[PDB]
Amino acid sequence: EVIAEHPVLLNRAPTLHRLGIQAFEPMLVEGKAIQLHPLVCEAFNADFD
Amino acid sequence: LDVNFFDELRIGLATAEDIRQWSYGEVKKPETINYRTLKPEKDGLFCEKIFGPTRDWECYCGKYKRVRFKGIICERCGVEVTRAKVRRERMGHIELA
Amino acid sequence: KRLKVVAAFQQSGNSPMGMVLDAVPVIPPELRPMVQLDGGRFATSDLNDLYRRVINRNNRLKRLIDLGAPEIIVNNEKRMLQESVDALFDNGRRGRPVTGPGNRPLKSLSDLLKGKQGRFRQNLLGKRVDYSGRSVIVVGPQLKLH
Amino acid sequence: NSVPGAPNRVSFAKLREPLEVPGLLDVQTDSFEWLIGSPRWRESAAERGDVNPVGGLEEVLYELSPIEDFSGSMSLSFSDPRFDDVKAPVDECKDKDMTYAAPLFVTAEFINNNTGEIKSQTVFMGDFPMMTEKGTFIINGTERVVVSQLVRSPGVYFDETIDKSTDKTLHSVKVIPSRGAWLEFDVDKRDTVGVRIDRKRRQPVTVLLKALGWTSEQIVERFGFSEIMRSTLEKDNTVGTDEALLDIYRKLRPGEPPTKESAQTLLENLFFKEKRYDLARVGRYKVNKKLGLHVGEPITSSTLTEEDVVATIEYLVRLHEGQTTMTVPGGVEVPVETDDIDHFGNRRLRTVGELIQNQIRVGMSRMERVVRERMTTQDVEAITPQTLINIRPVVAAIKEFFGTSQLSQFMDQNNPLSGLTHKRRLSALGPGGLSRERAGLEVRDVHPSHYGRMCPIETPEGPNIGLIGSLSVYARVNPFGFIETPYRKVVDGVVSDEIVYLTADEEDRHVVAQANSPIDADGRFVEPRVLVRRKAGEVEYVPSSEVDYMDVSPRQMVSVATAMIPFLEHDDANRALMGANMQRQAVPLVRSEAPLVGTGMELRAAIDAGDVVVAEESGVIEEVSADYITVMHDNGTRRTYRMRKFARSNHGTCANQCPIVDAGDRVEAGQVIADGPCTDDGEMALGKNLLVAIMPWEGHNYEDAIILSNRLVEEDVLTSIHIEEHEIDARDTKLGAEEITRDIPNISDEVLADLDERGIVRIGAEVRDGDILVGKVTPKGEAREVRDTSLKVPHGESGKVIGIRVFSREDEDELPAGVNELVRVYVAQKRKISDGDKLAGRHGNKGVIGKILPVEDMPFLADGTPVDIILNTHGVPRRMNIGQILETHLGWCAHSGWKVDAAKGVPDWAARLPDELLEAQPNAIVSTPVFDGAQEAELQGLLSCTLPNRDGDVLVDADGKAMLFDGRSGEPFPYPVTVGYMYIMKLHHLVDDKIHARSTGPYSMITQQPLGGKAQFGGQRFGEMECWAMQAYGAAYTLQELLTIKSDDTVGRVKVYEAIVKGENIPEPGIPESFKVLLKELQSLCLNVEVLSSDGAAIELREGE
Amino acid sequence: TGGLPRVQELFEARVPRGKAPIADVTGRVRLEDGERFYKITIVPDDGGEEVVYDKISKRQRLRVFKHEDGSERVLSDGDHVEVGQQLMEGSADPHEVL
Amino acid sequence: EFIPRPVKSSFREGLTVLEYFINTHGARKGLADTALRTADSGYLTRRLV
Amino acid sequence: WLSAASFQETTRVLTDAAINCRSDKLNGLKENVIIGKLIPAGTGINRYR
RNA sequence: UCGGCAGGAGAGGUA
DNA sequence: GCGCATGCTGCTCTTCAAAGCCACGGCGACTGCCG
DNA sequence: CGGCAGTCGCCGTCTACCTCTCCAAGAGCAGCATGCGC
Ligand SMILES: [Mg+2]
Ligand SMILES: [Zn+2]
Repeated sequence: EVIAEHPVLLNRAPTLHRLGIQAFEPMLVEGKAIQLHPLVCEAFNADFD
Repeated sequence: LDVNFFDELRIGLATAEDIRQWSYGEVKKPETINYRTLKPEKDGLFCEKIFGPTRDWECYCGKYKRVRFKGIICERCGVEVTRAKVRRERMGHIELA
Repeated sequence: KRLKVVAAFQQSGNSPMGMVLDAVPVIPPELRPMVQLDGGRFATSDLNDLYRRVINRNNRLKRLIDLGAPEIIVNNEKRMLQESVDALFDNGRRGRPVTGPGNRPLKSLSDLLKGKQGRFRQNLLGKRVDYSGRSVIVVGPQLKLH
Repeated sequence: NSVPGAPNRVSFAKLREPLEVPGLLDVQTDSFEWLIGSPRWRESAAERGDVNPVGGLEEVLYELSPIEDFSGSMSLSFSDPRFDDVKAPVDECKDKDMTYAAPLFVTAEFINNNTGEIKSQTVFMGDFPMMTEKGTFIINGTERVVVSQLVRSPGVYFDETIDKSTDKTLHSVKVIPSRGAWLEFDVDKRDTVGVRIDRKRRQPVTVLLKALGWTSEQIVERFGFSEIMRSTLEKDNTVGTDEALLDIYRKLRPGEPPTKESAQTLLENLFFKEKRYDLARVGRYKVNKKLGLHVGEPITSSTLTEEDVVATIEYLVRLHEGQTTMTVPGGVEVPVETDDIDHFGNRRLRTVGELIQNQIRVGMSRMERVVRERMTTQDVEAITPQTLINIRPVVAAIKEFFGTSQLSQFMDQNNPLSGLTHKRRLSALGPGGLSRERAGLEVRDVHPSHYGRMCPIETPEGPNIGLIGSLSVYARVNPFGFIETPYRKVVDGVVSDEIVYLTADEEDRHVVAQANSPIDADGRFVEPRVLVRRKAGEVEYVPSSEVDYMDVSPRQMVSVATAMIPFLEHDDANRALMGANMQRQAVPLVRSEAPLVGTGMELRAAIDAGDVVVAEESGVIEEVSADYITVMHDNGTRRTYRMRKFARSNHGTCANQCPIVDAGDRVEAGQVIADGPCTDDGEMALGKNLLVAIMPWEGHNYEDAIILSNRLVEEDVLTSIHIEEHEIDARDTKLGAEEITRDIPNISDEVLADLDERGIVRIGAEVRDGDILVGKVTPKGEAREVRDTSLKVPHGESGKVIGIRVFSREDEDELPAGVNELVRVYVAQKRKISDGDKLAGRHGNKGVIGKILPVEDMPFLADGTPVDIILNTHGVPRRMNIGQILETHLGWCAHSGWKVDAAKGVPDWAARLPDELLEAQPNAIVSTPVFDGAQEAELQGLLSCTLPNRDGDVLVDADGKAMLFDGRSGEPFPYPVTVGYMYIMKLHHLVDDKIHARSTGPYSMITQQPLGGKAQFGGQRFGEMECWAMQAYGAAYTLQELLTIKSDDTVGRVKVYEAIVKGENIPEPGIPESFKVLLKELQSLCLNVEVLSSDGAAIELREGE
Repeated sequence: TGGLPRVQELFEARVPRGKAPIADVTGRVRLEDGERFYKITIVPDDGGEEVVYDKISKRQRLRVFKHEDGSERVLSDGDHVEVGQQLMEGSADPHEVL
Repeated sequence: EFIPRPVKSSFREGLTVLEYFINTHGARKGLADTALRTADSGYLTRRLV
Repeated sequence: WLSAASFQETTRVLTDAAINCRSDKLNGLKENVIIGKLIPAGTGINRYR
């Protein structure tokens, strides 16, 4: 309930335009990696390798 | 300080009078720091008299200590009894021959 | 070409007598720190040596002037003091740079303001911040757009 | 083959090989053998061309001596270098943090010409670091590798340019020496030949020709065939050698008064000398090769003569004319052409010996200057060689080279392949080469002369692309520094079996055929026309009757890591580049297994790397345990070999050796006795064999992600061991002396239960983050003067404790001055596979693990066998790496086993297969060489011959596709899917070493911003490009908060923290400190910068109120 | 030029590589063929002095405008070019066109 | 400039030694220029901002 | 001079400003970022603040 | 209540 | 056996020599140099 | 005197992250310490 409805900002370098920074709503997962939506990879220009 | 009160930023050439104004004292000896006592030298480039006390409310000698002696200049050392954060904002000068 | 310089000293209320120095300021000590090298000694500060050179030349010049020295020696000392101050303000602009241990040129007062690794483009236009993290990203197909 | 005990790996190769690959580490050891002057190199040089067996140190010591003074009364000389025995073995030096070296002695004699007496005695000239048997140095306890350097060769270099102002060609020269001054003739826009003697302005070449002693008559008589020389002749106006000497004197020495005697000596002590000009052996050989000079006698001397310069000028005018021949008075014949500066006949190699010899020479010259200066201030009759010699410069130069240098690099020990590759690297940078910024786009290209000398595929991917390369497998280095490569001589259209090594400057005058050429039983070409390589790398289709040479093998042009990719010719260059780079990043696993599909290079890449144990003689095994093997020789001698159990490498990995012999086996010399880190029965094994399916699956393998099974975690298939090391030091202080003890009056007794009676942890204890390792206290002066300073486990670390090494001063151990005790603690952990870890293949496949699934959620074959990994099909066609699909097909065929029917004779598609490849057993190992392997008709025919399983069913049909069931719904998938086996490696990019977070922590000193880095608990930079996005969004408050109260506002940070904890509102930001630092910086340059208000009255901007 | 080179020679406004002259004053042309360099000077259809636009090289070709005749005419001595016509073929100069 | 001799074999049949060698001449240039056209576009962007 | 000194040629612009005795009014995006104030765009303008 | 710290250079990598 | 004389290695202090060394494009002042 | 053209010197060349090692030297000058001689 601390992290409920508290947005965070995700950023990937280089930041070539506005959509290199976006605000999401965090969820607790199991592991040590961040999970990213498939539809924002075009704006972030981010593959998964 | 309030950032909402600035209105200008002026630059210009500085004269010798301004340089002697900003300064709190003149350095004479090229020494920097005592290697063995690990304490600043006198009239060097790292000096408590010109720049400020290394520790809070202290001085070179031990006549005045703790926070009750502020405003008093030590008469045998010459170090002000004040905070140690004043060493980031006090300058000095060199008198060229 | 000349009027651009000759009129600046007239339109304002300054004087052209600021290009010749008679006192040199000294930066506060906490801006040029000297720290121990892993329980050994102190190894340079890149700004406390150019000051030591200036002070040494000034002291020698004062002692030689207040002795009755011939003109040639005093002129040599004055030239050497001028070169030392010039190297303090901008090292390498005239002649060859003043090097230290390992033939590594020393860094002057004007080298902490210029370039992509200076104050302007590395401490004022971009900083390091608290409340931040980093990790490797992976794909999650069960999430929503927010 | 050719190795006593090796696994039987059948091969698909159709060509035979007349040569065997050489020693893979002889480029490092041969140079040091030459430098040291050992008998092995002496015998090798006596085998061929035994003229001057001169060592590396001897030639320096003989070029130095004799050292004479100005008067000419006494002299000093040196001779006879010799080495003592190495002080300590390798393991002692690696343990006690020492250096592996042996003392060096030379003999010096002192002659006095005034009297005639001679006094000679042996002097000691310091310890010389020595190279181990693997080609590495141990310097201060760390293993190091010296990397070879690619540098231009001294000599004469012509050119050709066109001008955009006018329209005509302009030529030039450039006499580049090893050490000296640069000459530079050149034609001009009009017609005035000029010379820039030492980059000093310009002057017509006729002043120099006159200075040297050529009168107008002689010149005009010799240089009269051309007209540009006539023109220059009738416009010098300096006729006279003395006035020409003065001419160049008032040019090279400005301000000084010109005296004919000084000009005479300046035209001799610059080029025609022996002390300042030196065209080294290479330079001399190349000059007397281009300018067709005296190539009839040995190569002696190293200074510029007159004939040389005259021939240079002649060549330049004949080249400006446009001929193609020339002959100097009494010479030979040579073409008149310009040369390229990137040709591998103009670039030489500076190996380790010539890199150490330069530093030794520099130290020698400094010592020589010192002794010359000190020989004239001492009194005679008390002068001895031991009193004139100073050792400090030489040892200083040696220790400066072997330490802070750009070419003696920290060795990488991720796995044996990376270590082997590090020692075979050719680097174009360093003290004397290029720069990452100055280098353009023409020095980073694949020249046609690299064929057989450099690998065109293995190169870095970042800013060092094309500046670092690898030597080829068959390449070798000249005694001058030029790389050679072997060829087979052909005569009358028949290929012989005589091997000749050719340099790039000799193979451009011959027609060289191609490795993949049909050759009959006798040796005659089958095809009427063959693909050859002509002079300027021109590929042509000539009729086979002109060929003069032939390649030795199809893998002549690839390195040792590129020759380990099966089906390389089916892959694009970029993907093979990535595959070769990523084969050196694999980590060793707890259990190793060799590939099902290989290449055959993996057996000799493990013996030559040196991470295995081989037998030095023949005998029977007497005793075998987990840490020693005892072998009894035939003569009677017994030898025992020890093992390294759980040793830490340079990169934190584990280096473990295990025996693979029994207690009664017979062992032949050269047989592998023990395994190694990434070795399986003598051959290199960097990964595991896994069952693959090529299909999309619910979007979990979207955009290069990978889906794994849970059987890879429950069975420890991909698990590795990582070891860590921590130290602390006990020293003295001005208030006392630090002591390590369990008694600490600051912390409780509950957390001091895992410590022994000495303050150290006990072996076998499980430590965690923030736990205690050793307990140390510091006195503050004399009680109650004890402070706490204890070594603790850093943040986010854990693992068992496996070893402690304590060094003390009182027990007679070498220690740095000022410290009393040392202690090291080793901590080890076992890491499994998880989300975020990076996997790879040999063909360029690369991605992180997206999901790990239960074995019941996985697609399974008709008999109930789940698959182990799922890969997406959208990434294969657009990247042109189709070798992976062929690898999966061949791997399935090898795993299942096959049998070809020959009831009605051998089928037509199996005509060229060997007789041992017509039948195979389950779990067989095959080999497909890099450019001569399995064709596609053979694969298509083998895919329909595979054996069935326990029940008489064939799961994979003739296309390599199988019908799978869905493990979540139960229904079969509507179309067949490709199944097979593939080789998967684990890369050293793990997510447990990349996660980081911070709320508050340590801050800086000058600008009170958060620290940087993960080891120092630092923050993340919010750079300039990230501010533009904030300003384009319109977020004025987020940026202000990010820039003031989270970075620099010292007074607002604490109030913000208090407000957050107490639940109140966040306060208003103040002013950053970096602005004040900038203002004091501007004020220290005598600039009067002030901050005004709305009505003047400058603000103080210092707080304090 | 093409690519970033060009983008920056149209942003950081500088003189191009092959500068093609433009017609100063609407008029007929005086296209004469020389050895390695043409030399036009144009005809003043206004009543003044011909703008001597000569010394152009041969390498750079001639252009094809939408001439009054109604086709891709290559500058022929006696051609009614208008104010702004790029005589030759090559990026013009942004300071002369101003 | 184009080489007058072509590469007659697809990647499905496998190139020979010489075809594979001459395929890399214009495969290295791509990467080097890609690496050198990322440092002259970011200075143009910084100048435009 | 504050916005031009942080772009290029710091020494030349500083010398010219010192000779001319120039004054900065701190009315831009870069200067307001440097000194630590609200930028005059988006939510930092008077109507919305 | 004593008591209490964080600069440069070089090399190799990932996106 | 005692008294004289001469050399241990840590510590301190101060800074020119001198050989060693070998992108690219744009711009603007400037300076000998020819005419 | 007056054009002038070559020349030289000074500006600029993408962002974020990870791991490792190395950091003046020489010469003089102490306050004692150990050998030899009568
Ligand atoms: Mg990527
Ligand atoms: Zn006091």
